[PDB]
Amino acid sequence: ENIRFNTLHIHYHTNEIIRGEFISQPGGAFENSSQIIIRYMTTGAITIEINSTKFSKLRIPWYLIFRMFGMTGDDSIIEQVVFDLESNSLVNTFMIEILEKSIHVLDPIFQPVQHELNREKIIQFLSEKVSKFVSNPSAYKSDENAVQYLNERQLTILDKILLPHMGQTADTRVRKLRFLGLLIHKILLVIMNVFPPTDRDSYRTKRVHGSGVSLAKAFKAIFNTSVIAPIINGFKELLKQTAFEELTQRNIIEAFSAALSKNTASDLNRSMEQSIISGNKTIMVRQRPIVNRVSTQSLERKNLLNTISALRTVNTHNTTNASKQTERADMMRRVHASYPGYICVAQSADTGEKVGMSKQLAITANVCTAGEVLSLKQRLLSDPAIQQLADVSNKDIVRKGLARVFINGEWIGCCTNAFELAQRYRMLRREGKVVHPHTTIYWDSMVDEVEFWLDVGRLTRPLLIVDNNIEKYNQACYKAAEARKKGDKDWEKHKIPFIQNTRFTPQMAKDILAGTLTLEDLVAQGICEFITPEEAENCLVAFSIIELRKHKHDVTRRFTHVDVPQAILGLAALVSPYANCTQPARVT
Amino acid sequence: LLHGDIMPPIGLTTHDFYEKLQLNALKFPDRILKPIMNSINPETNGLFQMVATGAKGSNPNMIHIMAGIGQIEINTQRIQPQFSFGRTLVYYPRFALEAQAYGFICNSYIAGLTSPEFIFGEMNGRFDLINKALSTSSTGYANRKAIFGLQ
Amino acid sequence: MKICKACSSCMVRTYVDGNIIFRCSCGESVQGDSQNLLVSSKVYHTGEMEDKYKIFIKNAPFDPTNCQIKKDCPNCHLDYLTQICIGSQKIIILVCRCGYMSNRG
Amino acid sequence: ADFDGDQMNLWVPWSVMSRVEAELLCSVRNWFISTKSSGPVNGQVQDSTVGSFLLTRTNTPMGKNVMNKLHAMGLF
Amino acid sequence: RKEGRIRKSLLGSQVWSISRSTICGNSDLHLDEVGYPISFARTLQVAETVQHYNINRLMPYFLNGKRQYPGCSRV
Amino acid sequence: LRLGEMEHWVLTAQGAMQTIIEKSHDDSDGCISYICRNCGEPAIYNASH
Amino acid sequence: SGEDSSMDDISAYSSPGLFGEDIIDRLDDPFSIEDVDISLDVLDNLAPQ
Amino acid sequence: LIMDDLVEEYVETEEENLVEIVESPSICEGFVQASSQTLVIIPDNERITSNVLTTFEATRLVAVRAQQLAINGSTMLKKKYSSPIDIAKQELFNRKIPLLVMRCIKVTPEGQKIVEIWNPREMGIPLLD
Amino acid sequence: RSVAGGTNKSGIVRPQEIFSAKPVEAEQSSEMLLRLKNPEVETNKTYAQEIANSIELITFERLILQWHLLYETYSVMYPDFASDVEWMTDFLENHPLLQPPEDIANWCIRLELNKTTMILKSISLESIINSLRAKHPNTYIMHSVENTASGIPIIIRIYLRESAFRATDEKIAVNVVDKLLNSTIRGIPGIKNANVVKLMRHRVDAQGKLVRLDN
Amino acid sequence: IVKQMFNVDITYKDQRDHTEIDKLRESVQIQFNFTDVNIERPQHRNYSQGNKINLLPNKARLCGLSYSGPVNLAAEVILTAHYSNGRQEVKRASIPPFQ
Amino acid sequence: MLIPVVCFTCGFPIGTYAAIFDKARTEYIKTKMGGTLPQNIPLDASLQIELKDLITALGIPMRVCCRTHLITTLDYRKYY
Ligand SMILES: [Mg+2]
Ligand SMILES: [Zn+2]
Ligand SMILES: [Zn+2]
Ligand SMILES: [Zn+2]
Ligand SMILES: [Zn+2]
Repeated sequence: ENIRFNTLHIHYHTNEIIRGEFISQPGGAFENSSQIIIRYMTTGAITIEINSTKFSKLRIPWYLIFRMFGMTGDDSIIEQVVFDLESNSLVNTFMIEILEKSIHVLDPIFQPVQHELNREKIIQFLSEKVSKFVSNPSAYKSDENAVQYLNERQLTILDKILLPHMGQTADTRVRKLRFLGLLIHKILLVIMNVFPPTDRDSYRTKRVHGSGVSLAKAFKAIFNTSVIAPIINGFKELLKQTAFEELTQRNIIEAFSAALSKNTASDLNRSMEQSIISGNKTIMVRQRPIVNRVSTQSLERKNLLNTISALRTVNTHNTTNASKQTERADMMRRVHASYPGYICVAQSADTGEKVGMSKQLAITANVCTAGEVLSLKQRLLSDPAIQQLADVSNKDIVRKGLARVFINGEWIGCCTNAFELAQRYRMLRREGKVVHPHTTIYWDSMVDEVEFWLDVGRLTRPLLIVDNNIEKYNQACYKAAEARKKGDKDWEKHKIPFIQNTRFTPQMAKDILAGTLTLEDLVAQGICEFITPEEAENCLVAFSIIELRKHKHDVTRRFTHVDVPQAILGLAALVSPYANCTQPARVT
Repeated sequence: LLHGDIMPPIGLTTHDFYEKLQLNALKFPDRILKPIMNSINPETNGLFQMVATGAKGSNPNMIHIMAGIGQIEINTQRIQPQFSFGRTLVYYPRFALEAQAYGFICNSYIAGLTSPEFIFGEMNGRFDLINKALSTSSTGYANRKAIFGLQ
Repeated sequence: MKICKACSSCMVRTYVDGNIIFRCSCGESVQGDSQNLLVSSKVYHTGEMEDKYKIFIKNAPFDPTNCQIKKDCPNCHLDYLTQICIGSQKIIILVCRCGYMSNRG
Repeated sequence: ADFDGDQMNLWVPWSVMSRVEAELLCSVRNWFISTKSSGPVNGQVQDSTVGSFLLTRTNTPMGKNVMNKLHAMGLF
Repeated sequence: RKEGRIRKSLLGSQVWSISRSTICGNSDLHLDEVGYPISFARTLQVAETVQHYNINRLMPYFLNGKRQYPGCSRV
Repeated sequence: LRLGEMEHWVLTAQGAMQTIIEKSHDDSDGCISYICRNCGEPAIYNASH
Repeated sequence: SGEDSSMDDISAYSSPGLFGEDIIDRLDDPFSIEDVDISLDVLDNLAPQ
Repeated sequence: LIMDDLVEEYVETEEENLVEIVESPSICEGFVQASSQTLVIIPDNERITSNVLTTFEATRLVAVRAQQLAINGSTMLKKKYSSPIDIAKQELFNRKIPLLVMRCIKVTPEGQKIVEIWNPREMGIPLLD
Repeated sequence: RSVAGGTNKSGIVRPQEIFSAKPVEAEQSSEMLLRLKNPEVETNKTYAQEIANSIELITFERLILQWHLLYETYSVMYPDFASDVEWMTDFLENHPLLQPPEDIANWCIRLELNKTTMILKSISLESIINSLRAKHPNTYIMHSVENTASGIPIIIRIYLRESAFRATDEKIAVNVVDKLLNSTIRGIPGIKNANVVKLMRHRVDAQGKLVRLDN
Repeated sequence: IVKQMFNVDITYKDQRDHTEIDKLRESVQIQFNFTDVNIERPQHRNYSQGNKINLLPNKARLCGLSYSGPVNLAAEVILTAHYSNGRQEVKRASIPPFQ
Repeated sequence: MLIPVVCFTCGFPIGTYAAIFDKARTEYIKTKMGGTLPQNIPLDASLQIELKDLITALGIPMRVCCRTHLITTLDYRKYY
C-alpha cells in the first residue's frame, strides 16, 4: 500500500496547526519522487520543506520559494494562493490574513534573506545552506565564478526536485509557482474547516506497488552504493596514484571495470536478495537507516490457495518513526467503504496484530500498469474545450468559474464545464480508440475538477454499464408539460416509462462460456468498463442484476453500473459456501 | 425531515436527533419472537433448546438466524458515510435516506445477505475481530501495571 | 491587506496616531483611513456556509450519485428532483438541472 | 480454555515440598469458588446442560419422560 | 523491555521438567484429573528418596527400569 | 519451555513457593551466591579447594 | 554538480508510502503483545472462539 | 551493504520525580553488616495471632516434615505409611509434628525480633484427609 | 460503547483515566448526577427538564456567526457595515440611559448573532445583553432591534473603553475579544450537555418501611 | 533508471604534487553515464572453468542458489582535469559491456 | 490422488468401479456439454449433469458416503 503520488495529502488535527504533503513524480513509476511538506505552524509561519535526493529536512518560508523563481512582489505571491487579490469573498479574507501574518513571521534559519527582494541573494543563501561541499562560507564569495557556479547548481537542483511532475526545465517555474499556490490554497481551505482532512484509509488516494516498483526503489539505493560509489572510489584512487596525463585509455577502462568488479563484497545480487528477504521494514545501507519499500514474505506452500492468496496480498505500509500507534491503529484495520470490489471485505488475519493489516485483492480486481500519459496529454492540450494553463490566469479562473483539469496530478489547463468534459472523455473511453479503457476519469463535484489518472498501481475492476432512456424520458416529460400547459385532458399520455438496464445478455454469457467472448471484447463493445476506487466515487452501482431489474422503471434510482455480487470477495473468501448465510466473521 | 418538521431538543443538533430517532425506530419489537416460535417446536427444536436452557446462544442469535439481523450499530451509531461526502457505499446514492443505506440489514442469516448487507456485516465482524485482538494487548498493559502497583 | 504602491509588498498597521499608519519596509506610508478599519475577522460556522457547497449544489443535478425523489419541478415540470442534505442541521435542498432550487441552498 | 487448538503446559512436581504443596494448596478443588466473583467456577457446560434439561423435563414428544429399570441403571 | 534481562530472565524463566501439548476433551475424566500421554510420563520423572517405609513400593520401579512402564531412568 | 511473568504471578497469588523455588531454581539456573556480610560484596567460597 | 547522482541521498530513493513518516509516536502499539508474557508457540491460545 | 539485524534504539522518556562534615568515619560509611537481633518471644498469654494454622502454615509444616523424613525417617507415628507426605500429614493430624511455627510480629529499630512461637500440636488444623 | 467527544467510553479510555489518576481536563467521559434541592418537586419531569436546560453551559462564542473587531470609536465606520448606523441610532433612541460613555476608545467588536442557534437554544437577545452588561465592567454594548426576521441579522457591537487598556494594543484588544467570547451566557462551566434521568431510590416512610421509588 | 537517473558528474581534489603539472593540477572531474543495460536469463557454471549454462529453477532451489540473471553494463567515461590557468584536458574512454 | 479403493466412511469397495465410473462419466459429460468450453463446465448455468443412474448401473448402492466419494474425488493425473 502506498499513498497516491502527485496528490495533496492533508492532515489537520491528529506547534504545527496543519500539514500538507505532496509527493511529485515527473513520469512513470521508476522516476525519482520529490516530497514537499507544507506546514502551518502555531507561530503563524507557512513553511515548505522539500525532501529529495539533493537535499532534505530544511523548512523554507513559503514566500522565499516564490521569490527564488522571480516572483518577488508580495501581491503577486499572495495572488497565487487566493487567485484574486481584489475579491471580497469569505475564503479570500481568511486566507489573506493568514498569508499576511505568515510573510512577517521571523524565521531563525532564513533570517538574513527574509526581507531580501533580489532572487540572486536568496539563491546563493539556499546554495550555501544546501550544498554539502561548501564548508567554507566566506572563501568562495571572493570568486565571482564560484558564486555563479553555486547559483547555477542551485537553479538546476530546484528545477529538478521542485514539483518535477509539472516540468523539470526552467520554462515551467511560473507554472510550478501557480501549482504551489494552488496547494497552499487547498491547505488553507482545509484549515478553515471548508474541507475535511485526507482519509488515510480510503483507496481513492492509494496505490498498490508490487514487484517492479518496489524492486526499482530498492535497486536505486543498492546501485548507488554498490556500483556508483565503488567506481567513484576507484577513479579517485587511480587519479591519486597515476598522473592524469599518463592515462592511455587503458587505465581508465581497467579502473572502471575492476574497482567495482574485484572488491565487490556486497554485490548487486546479494543486496537485492537482502531487500527481497528483509521485507517492508527499516534496514541499513552504508550504515544509513533507510526504509525498505519492498513488501515480501516467505512463500509458504501450505496449498495452492495459499500461494495464490500470497500473490494477491496487499500489505499496509510500515514506517518506523510513527507506525500510527494512536486511534489510527484500529481505524486502518477496519473494512473501509472503498474496499468493495477491490479489496476483499472478508479476508484478514483473525488473530494478533495482523488483524486487517494484510489485505487481499477481490476476485475481479486488477492492478493497473502505467499507461501512455503522453498521448492523452496531447489529446487534452489539443482539445478546444480545454484552455491551456499558459493561456489562462488566476483572475480568469476565479471570475469565470473555470474548472481545473489534471492528468496524473499535473494541472494542464482549465475547462468551462468539468462535467461535460468528464462525460465526453468517458464516452471516448467507452469507444476505446482515442482514450485507453484503463484510464481513470474522475470528476470532483465539490470543487469542479476533472482528474485523469494513468499511473501504475491503480486498482481496477470491470463493471457492467447500465444505460437508461433518461433523455427520451425528459423529452416526454417536456411534451406532457406542454400538453398540460395548453390545457389537455390526457396530457399524461405523452409520458413514457423510464427504462434502465445493462446491455449484457444471456447469449453473451453463453459466448463467454464458449470462449468466443472475452472481457476485452465486452469493453470494446461498451458493455462493461473498468472502474478505479477514485472513479467509483462518480458511480452509482446496482449490487446485482436482481436489484437492477427491480428498479428498471425507477427514475429515482438511475444506476450507472451493475455489479456481480461475488466480486466483493477474494479467492479464499469465495471458498466458503453460502457465505452470505454465515456470520461474516466466520467467513474471515 | 423532508418537510422540515424534525425539531431537535435543546442540546442536540438536527443530525444527532435524526440519528437517535432512526436508531429508535429500527429496533426489533418484542413480537418478532411470535413468528419464530410459531415455526419452532420447542419440545423438539435443538437450537431453541440450546438457547432457552442456557447451554449456548441467546435470543438475539436466534433472531438474527431466523428473522433478521436488523440495524448494524458501530459505537452506538449507524454506518458513517465514509465512502464519499454523504455516501456510505458505492451501492447507495449520496444523501440516501433509506435505512438500508446506513447498515439496516433486513434479511436473516438463513435467508442470506445481499452484497451491501454483507459489507455492513463484515464491517461489524471486523470491528469484533479488532476489539478481540487489541483486548489482549490492552489487558496485558493494564494487568502488568496493576500487578506491579499492587504486588 | 495593504500593498505598497512602489514595491508590491504588504505593509504593517501600527496604530499610533489614533488611526492606521501603514508602514512598509521601504519606508513608504499611505495613511489609508476608512476602508481598512477591520483588523480581525473570524467566521465561526465555516464548513456549513453557503459558499462551501455552492459548487456542489450547482453540480448536484448533474451528479449521477445524488439522491433523487419523485417530486415535480415547478419550472420545467420534470417528475424528479435531486435531493441534497447538507450541514449538521440536515438542510434539505431540492435542485434541478434547469436551475431550480428549493428556495434555500 | 477450549478444545480448538489451545496448548497447555504440564509439569509434574518431583521434589517432596513441591508435591506436598501441589496436593495441599494448588489443587483445583481450591479454585472451584472464584476468587474474583466469590462464586462457583465449574458446572455443566453445553451437552451437560442440555442433557440435564432433557433428563429432568416432565414430558418428551414421546409422552412422559420415563425410563425402565435397565436404562435407569445404565445412567449410573 | 520484554526480551531484556529483567523481564525475560528474572521475572520469568525457562525451566526443565515440563511438557506442552494440545488439549482435547475427555468426559470420562474427573474435573480434578488430567489425561497424560504415556510417552510424556516416561520423560518427566518424580524424585522419590529411598527410605525404609518406601523401599518395598519403589522396588518395582527400580526393577522395571527403562524397559517397562512404570519404571525409572536415574538413581 | 518458559514459565513467564504471569505464571509467577499466579503461583505467588496462590502463595505457593516451593514450586517457584523448584521450577525457577532447581529446574532453572538456580545457584548459590556468597556474600561477605561485612562489605556486602560477592565473596569467593570453595569447599574443595 | 546538480546533475550528478553519486552523492544523492539514498534515503530519498525509498519514496514515502505513508503520510506522516517523520512524526515521532511515543505511545506503545495498542496491538503489540509486549506486556503479555505468552510464548510465541502458543499464540493460538489467543485465537478468537 | 544492507544490514537487517537492527537493534531498535531504546528510549526512556518519563523522568522520575522521587520526593563540621568530615570525609567519612568508620561508622557512617561502612557497617553494612547490620546489628544482630535478639529474639523477643511474646509470652503465650500475650499472643494475638490465630490459634489455628493457616493453610500456608500447615502446608509448609507438612512439606518441611516430609522433606526431613526424606533424609531421616525415624518416625513417632504408629501406622506405617509408604510416603513421606502421608507420614508428615498424619504427624500433623496426630499432633506429633516436631516443628514449631514462629510468626515474626515486628523487627524493632533497637534490634529486637519480636516473634510469636506457636505449637502446631495445640493448634487447629485446616487441612483435608 | 459511545466513541463521540464528551462520552468517549470506547476501549480502555475510562479504565486508564481511573488507574492513571488523570486530571479532570484529561477525562473524555465525565458525568455528574444532580438532585433537586426540593424532595417534593423531584416528581415533576417538566421542572427537571427546566433545570437541566438552565444549567447547560452556553457561551457567547456558541451564538456567534462571525465577529469583526474595529478601530472605530463612537459618540469612524468600516464601509461594509455603514448601514449599521440605522439600528445603531435606533438603539440610541430606545435606550436613553445607555448613552455611550465618555471613555469610549477606538477598539470595538462587531459580532453577528446566529439566529438558528438562538432559536434552538431558546437564547434571547436580552439574556445576552444582561449576561454581558452586568458581567463586563469596561465595555459598552449595543444590539440591533431583535425584531429581525430571516434575512436581516441581529448585530451586537461591543465598544471597548481605555479602562481595559489601562504589550501591543492590538494584541491585548484581541485578548479582550477572546475573554468576552468565552463569557458564560447561560449554564454552569464545564457542562456540555444535561439530560433528565429517572432515578431509583429508597426512602423510609412514616411506617418505618423501606420503599423503592421509581418516580 | 540506469541510463537516466545514474549519471555521475563529480569533481575531486588533486592529491598528488610530485610534478610541475601535479602542482598545476588542483582538481579532476569524473563524468560517466551508462549507455547499454541488459539482464540475461539465469546462468551457471559446471566445471568451475567452463562455459556458463542455463540454470534451471529447480537446481537453484536444491543447491540454495539464486535464480538471478547477469546484468551487463556499457558506460562512457569522461575525465576532465583542471589547472590554475583556465584550461582543461579531456580524456574520453568508452567502457565495453561487462557483467 | 485417485478415487479411494474403498469408501472412506463405510469401507464399501467403490474402487472396484472407479476406473469404469471415471470413463463413463467422461463419456456422459461429453453428451451434455454443448458449446461451453470444458473448463467452463462448472460455470454453465444451464448444465444439469446427473450421475445417479450411472452409479446405480455400476452396482454401487444408494449410499450417501459411497456416491459422494465416487463422484467428488480428484484424480491427480487429470491435474498433473
Ligand atoms: Mg481456543
Ligand atoms: Zn514598499
Ligand atoms: Zn427543473
Ligand atoms: Zn568483605
Ligand atoms: Zn460408503
